[PDB]
Amino acid sequence: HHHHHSSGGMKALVYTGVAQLAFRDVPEPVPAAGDHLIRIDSVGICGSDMHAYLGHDDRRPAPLILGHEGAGVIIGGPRDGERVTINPLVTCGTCPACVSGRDNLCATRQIISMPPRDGAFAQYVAMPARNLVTVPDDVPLEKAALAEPVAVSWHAVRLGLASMADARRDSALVIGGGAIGVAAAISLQAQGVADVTLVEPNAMRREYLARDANYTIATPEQVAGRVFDITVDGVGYDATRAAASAATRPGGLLLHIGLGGGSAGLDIRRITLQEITVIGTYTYTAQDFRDTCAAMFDGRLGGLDWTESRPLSAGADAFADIRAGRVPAPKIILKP
Amino acid sequence: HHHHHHSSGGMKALVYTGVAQLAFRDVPEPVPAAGDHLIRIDSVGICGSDMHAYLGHDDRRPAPLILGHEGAGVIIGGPRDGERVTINPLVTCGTCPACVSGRDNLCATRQIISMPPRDGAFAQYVAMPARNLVTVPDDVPLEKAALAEPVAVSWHAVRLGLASMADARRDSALVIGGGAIGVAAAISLQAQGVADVTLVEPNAMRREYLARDANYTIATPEQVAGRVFDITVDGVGYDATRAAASAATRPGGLLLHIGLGGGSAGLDIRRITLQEITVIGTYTYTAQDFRDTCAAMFDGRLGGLDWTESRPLSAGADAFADIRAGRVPAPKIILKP
Ligand SMILES: [Zn+2]
Ligand SMILES: [Zn+2]
Ligand SMILES: [Zn+2]
Ligand SMILES: [Zn+2]
Ligand SMILES: [Zn+2]
Repeated sequence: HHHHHSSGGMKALVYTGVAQLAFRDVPEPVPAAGDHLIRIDSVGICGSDMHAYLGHDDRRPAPLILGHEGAGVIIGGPRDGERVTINPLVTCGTCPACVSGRDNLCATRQIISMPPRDGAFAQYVAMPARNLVTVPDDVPLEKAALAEPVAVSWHAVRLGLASMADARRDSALVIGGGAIGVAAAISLQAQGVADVTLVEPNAMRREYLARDANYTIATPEQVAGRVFDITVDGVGYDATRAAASAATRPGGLLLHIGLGGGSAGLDIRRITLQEITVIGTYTYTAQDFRDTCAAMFDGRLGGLDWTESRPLSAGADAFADIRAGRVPAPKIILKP
Repeated sequence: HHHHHHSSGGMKALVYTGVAQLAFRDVPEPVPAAGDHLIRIDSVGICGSDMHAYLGHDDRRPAPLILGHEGAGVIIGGPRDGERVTINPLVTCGTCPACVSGRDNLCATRQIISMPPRDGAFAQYVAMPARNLVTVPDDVPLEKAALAEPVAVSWHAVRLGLASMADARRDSALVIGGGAIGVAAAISLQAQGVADVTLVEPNAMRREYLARDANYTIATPEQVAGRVFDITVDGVGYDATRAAASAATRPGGLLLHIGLGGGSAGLDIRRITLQEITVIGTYTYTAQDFRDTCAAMFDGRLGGLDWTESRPLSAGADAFADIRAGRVPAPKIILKP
């Protein structure tokens, strides 16, 4: 088998200062004991990358490689040339959270792009075998790199549905036209809730999404005063929490994924007098990641185009375009 | 030959006439509608919603109003004359989607006794539908059976919460509040198989009263500071209690919110998110929960249910004064019409 016994450099987009991304040479990673070297084909930009880029992220400082939405090809060893998409969350397998099958809550949970783990905004990453899912030949690595953002919302929806105190699952309202919102919308339709409305103020993304949206797309005003069995706040501001509160039917589900900001917004009185199940969600179980990949690859989660690509060398420029709010697509995929 | 009230004069009721004004006066006897019973009230508990209305804080409860919704008593007239009953005060339609779903506590046209248009049970008599009445066996005092409604509130929350949890880890529970809603949560948790229950109450007089018959741990907030529990129950429902329940809930655990203190913040939203806490606000009880509560009360699964002191209805105004002045060691006063 071909090996990397000696290494040189690889290209990476490194976060060097607030709103500053430099495309430069960094050392190629050394795989640990039971780890594979992944040549990154596609790595998507996430709300956590944006948050760390604007200097808002407390835990992600200094020089740092961001990005945790990676798909690519194993280099060297008996799985050389194998096409895989990466689960970036590494879990201890032995804490109470893991043993009940809620590894998303592991006490020592690490993600790629979260020190001490470098991010996937680079030509190569080192990853344990158990964090890799094989991508069939008929699925582009560019669609497979959506595994992680889809898996966040898939986890929310599965856990939410299973947590509901009744079987009345007719209506869902997803708040936010970002990647989280779309993932929630397509997860809700794949998991058997057909009547899904996504609500988004931005006319541009409404048109983008309406291309191949199997679910209803609307503006806040077209759903004013309506109530739904299920609400998904994919944005997570006070305003969006307030909106989700008002739009959840009595006995209904309010899923809170987005991490916008604020410590309020929930109508405590409505949630008590109308008995609303409110569930905050974090990432996904390893089994959710695998289920998500399975549902993508067999076509249950729609066309998965809601993407535009850019070279890693143009990463910085791509961040500016999201900031200025001029990306019609809800996801930018970088190409090392 | 069944006894009847074909003619009626007045009865005694304790009437909310204005802010902090309770007037023990003559009011009309209620005339039961078609499929309803007249109940002569033996025992009626004072709730937080009564004190809220008495202080002028309730927009839905102005004018002259008879408060109270925690009643037990005797059927008067007809074939059930003399039957001891405890009253489910929440009247539900039985045919709306919530009712058909089995969640009749969320009935779209739900009415509760003490919320207009339905007069409360702070009176010698109430009129209630037969489906809202649970028979009390002679070995259960009406003073203990009048706890059914406040115990059904927490029993319902506990059952809903346990059923809704995302994992089968129910080892430990914190109850915040040594009021009736808190004591009811602690006993309901133990009867539903969470053995390890800690109730937290800052007031020493209340803790001491609760220690008479506590099968759960009674403690100060400081004695549990920094600990996390599978299950937290906010039986108070201020911002401070919502914060304390947020902090004390373990990742993936359950935070039940029952209290109606006030405020619309306190919940640590970013921890509920990052640590995936299931947060459930709860309202009253299903008709089935109320029946289930009564059954467990009557067979002794919910402890001695002796955590009450009683006052004649004629002294209701003094009783309200005592509660307001933090003068009441017991977590429940039962008024005696
Ligand atoms: Zn992501
Ligand atoms: Zn673990
Ligand atoms: Zn009550
Ligand atoms: Zn109904
Ligand atoms: Zn007194």
